[PDB]
Amino acid sequence: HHHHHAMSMQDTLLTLDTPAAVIDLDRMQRNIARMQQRMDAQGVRLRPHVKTSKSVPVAAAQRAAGASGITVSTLKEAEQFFAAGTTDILYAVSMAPHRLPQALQLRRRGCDLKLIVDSVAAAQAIAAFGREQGEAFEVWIEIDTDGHRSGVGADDTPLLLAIGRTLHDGGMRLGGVLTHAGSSYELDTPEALQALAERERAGCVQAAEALRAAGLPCPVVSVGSTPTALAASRLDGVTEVRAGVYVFFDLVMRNIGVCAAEDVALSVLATVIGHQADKGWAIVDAGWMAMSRDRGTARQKQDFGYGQVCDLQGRVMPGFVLTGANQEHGILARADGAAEADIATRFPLGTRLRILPNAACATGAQFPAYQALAADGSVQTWERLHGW
Amino acid sequence: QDTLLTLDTPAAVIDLDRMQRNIARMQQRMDAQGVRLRPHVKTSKSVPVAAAQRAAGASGITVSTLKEAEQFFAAGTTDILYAVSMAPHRLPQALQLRRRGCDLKLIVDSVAAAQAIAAFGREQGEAFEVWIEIDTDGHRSGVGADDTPLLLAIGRTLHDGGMRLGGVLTHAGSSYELDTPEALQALAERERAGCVQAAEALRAAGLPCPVVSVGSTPTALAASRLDGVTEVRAGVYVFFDLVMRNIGVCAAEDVALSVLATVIGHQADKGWAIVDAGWMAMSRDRGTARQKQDFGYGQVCDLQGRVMPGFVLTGANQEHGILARADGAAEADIATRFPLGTRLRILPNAACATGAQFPAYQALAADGSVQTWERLHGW
Ligand SMILES: Cc1ncc(COP(=O)(O)O)c(CN[C@H](C(=O)O)[C@@H](O)C(=O)O)c1O
Ligand SMILES: Cc1ncc(COP(=O)(O)O)c(CN[C@H](C(=O)O)[C@@H](O)C(=O)O)c1O
Ligand SMILES: [Mg+2]
Ligand SMILES: [Mg+2]
Repeated sequence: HHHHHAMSMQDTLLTLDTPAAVIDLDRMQRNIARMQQRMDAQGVRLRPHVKTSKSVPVAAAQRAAGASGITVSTLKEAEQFFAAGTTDILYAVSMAPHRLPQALQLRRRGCDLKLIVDSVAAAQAIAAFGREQGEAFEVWIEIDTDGHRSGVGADDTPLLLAIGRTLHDGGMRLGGVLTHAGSSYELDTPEALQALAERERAGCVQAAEALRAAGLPCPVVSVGSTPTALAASRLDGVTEVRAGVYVFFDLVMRNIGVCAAEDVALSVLATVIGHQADKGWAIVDAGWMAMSRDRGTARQKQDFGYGQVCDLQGRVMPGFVLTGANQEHGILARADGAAEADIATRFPLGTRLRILPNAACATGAQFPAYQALAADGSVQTWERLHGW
Repeated sequence: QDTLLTLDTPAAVIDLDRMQRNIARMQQRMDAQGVRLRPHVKTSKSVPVAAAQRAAGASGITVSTLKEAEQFFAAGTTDILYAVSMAPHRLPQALQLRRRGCDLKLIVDSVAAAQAIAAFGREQGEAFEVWIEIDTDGHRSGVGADDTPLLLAIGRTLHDGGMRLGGVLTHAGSSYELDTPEALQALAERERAGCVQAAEALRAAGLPCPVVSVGSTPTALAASRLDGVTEVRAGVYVFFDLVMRNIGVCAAEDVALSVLATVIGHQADKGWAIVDAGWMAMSRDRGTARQKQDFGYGQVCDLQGRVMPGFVLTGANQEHGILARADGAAEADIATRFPLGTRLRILPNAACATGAQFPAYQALAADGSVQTWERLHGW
């Protein structure tokens, strides 16, 4: 009854509508194990950044493999994962004072939500609101270890101490420091990545040691980007590493050199809807609205256009990429710029293909849900969050 | 009331007075040319935005996915053109829409797609309406404007197959690479001429071709005449954006969509203010990078919507935007100018891409109040 109805209802890659975001669950599990084993080898916790998937069943797999808590990039993510049972949540974006009532309400409901700041003004806002509301917020100080984005300079002891004392004197819980070495995205050699992972570790530990030297607590030291989590040779002084895009990987990571195209677990299922035979084009229904506008591979060692073409079995078809994209139309052609002869027999109308993305975080956000592909060929819909 | 001070950020704000001026401008131009306007709702995917275009005199809509056809049909719109080469596997979905009472039109540019439609139509008892897409500028899909044998083959497949051959359409998307009035005008003419040529060639062989449909926002606004055309399709004009501004068909002040963002910190050394509108809010669209003025991830405006030339988002990560001087200098005391919590509005490179990042717009009225207007995501 339940059985017979569910079979006659269950989808495969041939029955799905296109475009669709497909997770190869076997590749996803191998990626989750690889990262968790590496952090276990290092004796550090893994606090996965769920911004890559924003999907409960994906985070559940990461927790099942040994992850401790999660990092989120929005309070919407904190709300969704808290409602799904995660209590240990780091909101790793410089806290806006106007979001303080939502952060308070989450903590009041039982979410052990941590906030981050990098300025004396944001620390004063949190501490003043905490005092007025009788709430000892936990706050960590964000450190700039590579010049990329937010944070207090690791060697700026006077600002570190001013922010740490503002929090501690004001009765908040100064819980740690964190950094994200996002400049790792510019590198493409194991040497350079190892040296940057060492700078990220050294600088975040240096900031923790300056706070402690002044008598302030700083029990957590949190570092990480996917490339540096995979390349660090040593993590002395670090308590946890944050990494997110690893769960799926993507062609940017492939080009950085921390994975192979065959480790990429996310692909976009697409149908061939036409051709321009004289130009060697196949037109597919995955345009930039499916792939996203991310072109992070354009300035790396191999430009994959709007994505690398794979056959329906997920095997790369070398030399064919989406060379261009409009909103709902992707232009499939030879990467080397030749006109494929007979493109229409190589890619007949109605043929389905799988496109590996430049950037899994940007492609995944284009979809309300993923289709999680099991080894038997069946798919299940895994919702993910959109918006704020 | 909800207002720009009480909204969480980032938020996609439509300035309704600007939107309405854009709606009126395009409709008035299409009336002056004697053609119907069939707005492309892929820019907003929002019922009340399309409702405002229809109230101004629009005739039917164009959609980029059947999910939009479902949404707008469920909202009472029946005259729907799905202007993406039809995939045969979507024929059961198109059929169910037509049987439910949606006057859904499909397009094709190949004999094989026409044969798949006609064979399915006959089997199911449905005379699908299908238009043939014409390639008038080499940009994307379509039958070559002087490829008569292909055009006819398709036309005969449809008409002789018992389908309704309803028209020809073209989209001169190469207009996006232009940035002068003379060039846009010449491309609009080449777009018109080639679409008409194709209609005349169908008619000369005894085949029906009652609709001749052309358009992109730039060519709709540049075309000097539209003889032989029955309708124009345009979509991004409803809000405009910086790519359109650089093409030359609008001013930055006409852009009706902005992203409301909060300053969450600084890098005072480098003269940066960090905002909570990163590329997840703006999208990764960098269409202005290849134009004559690059606006990074968007042009900064103050909370009142006044443009602040010279400040743009020079960089963006997923949830962090880097606001800094376009001239590359380090603004001195950027923190004193934009203290923590300051709200700003960012104009997008591409309104279609930026709007897709949000589950809804915040529609801003003259009294400063906002109403949330949901829009569609996905397929
Ligand atoms: C604060 C913080 N922690 C960890 C991570 C995860 O790094 P990846 O696994 O390398 O993604 C990030 C991720 N942030 C950036 C982004 O903001 O876009 C990164 O994903 C990128 O694409 O540059 C983070 O912010
Ligand atoms: C088939 C078709 N008709 C009309 C329009 C509307 O043109 P704009 O108003 O200029 O957007 C489009 C729009 N298509 C492209 C796109 O597919 O990305 C255009 O919006 C662009 O940014 O190039 C269309 O496809
Ligand atoms: Mg990323
Ligand atoms: Mg567009």
